[PDB]
Amino acid sequence: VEYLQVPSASMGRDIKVQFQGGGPHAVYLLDGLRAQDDYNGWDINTPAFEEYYQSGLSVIMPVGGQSSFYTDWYQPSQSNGQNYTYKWETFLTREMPAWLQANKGVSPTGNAAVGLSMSGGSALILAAYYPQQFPYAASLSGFLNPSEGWWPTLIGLAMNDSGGYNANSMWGPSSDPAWKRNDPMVQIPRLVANNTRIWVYCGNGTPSDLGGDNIPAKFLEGLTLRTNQTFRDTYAADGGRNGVFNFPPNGTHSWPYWNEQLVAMKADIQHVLNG
Repeated sequence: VEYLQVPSASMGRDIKVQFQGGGPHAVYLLDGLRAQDDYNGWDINTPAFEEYYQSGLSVIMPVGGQSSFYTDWYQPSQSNGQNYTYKWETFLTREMPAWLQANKGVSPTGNAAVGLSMSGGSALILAAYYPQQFPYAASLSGFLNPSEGWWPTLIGLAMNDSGGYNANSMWGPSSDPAWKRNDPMVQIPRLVANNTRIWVYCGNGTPSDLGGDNIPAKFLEGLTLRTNQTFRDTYAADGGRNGVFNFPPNGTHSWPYWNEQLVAMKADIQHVLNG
C-alpha cells in the first residue's frame, strides 16, 4: 500500500491518498463524518486493502475531509476557523483521477464509489452527476434524503458536533438549491437514467457478534433505516432496475458491518467494472 500526496489546485493544498494498485479500475473508499487527517477510516478499522488485494481492482482511500460530505462547499466553515473552502467533489472528479491516470495508469472512467454514513449519500451523488466516472456506487448506512424534513437540522447538528463544521457554509441555507442538488432521493431519476449499478445497505440497529454494540451506533442505524427503505421504494417507483438493497435484521452504525458489506459487494464490483 502506498501513501501519496496529490495536489489540489482547488483547495490550495496537497491531499493524502492511500493507494493499492491492482487493476485499471478502482474502488474509491470514502470515509465517515469524523475523517482523520492521517489515515482513512476504512484502513484504521477494517482489512479493506487485504480483502481487495489481487481482486483485479485498485483501491483508493482519500485521507481527510472531516465533515466534508465529499462535496464542494460554498465557503470556508465559518465557526471553526477553516482557512480554505472544501472542494472535495472537484478533487474526486477532476484532480485526483487525472493524477492517478498520469502516474498510475488508473482509468478515470469505469470506477466504483463506495461510501458509508456521511459519504453514503456522497457516493450516490457522485454517480448521479459523473456516470462515466462511476457506473457503480454503494451507500452503506447513508443519509439519503438530506434536504427533507428535519434532516438539514440534524445534519447541521452533527457537523457542528464533529469538529464545529457549518452545514450552511457547505450547501447554504436550507432553501439553497445545493440541498436538493446533493440529495440522493431527489436525484434518483439521474441514477435511473444513468442505469447506475447501486448497492444500498442499512442495518436495523440490532448488533450481532460482529460488535458495534453501543447506543449511538444502534440509534443512528435505526434512524436512517427508514430513509433507506423509502429510497428503495422511490427508486423502484421511478423505474430503477439496477440496484441491490440489503436490509438484514441486524447491524449497527459501525465499521464491522460496513466491512462485511464491502467484502460482500466485491464480486458485484468485479463483474460490473471488469466484466
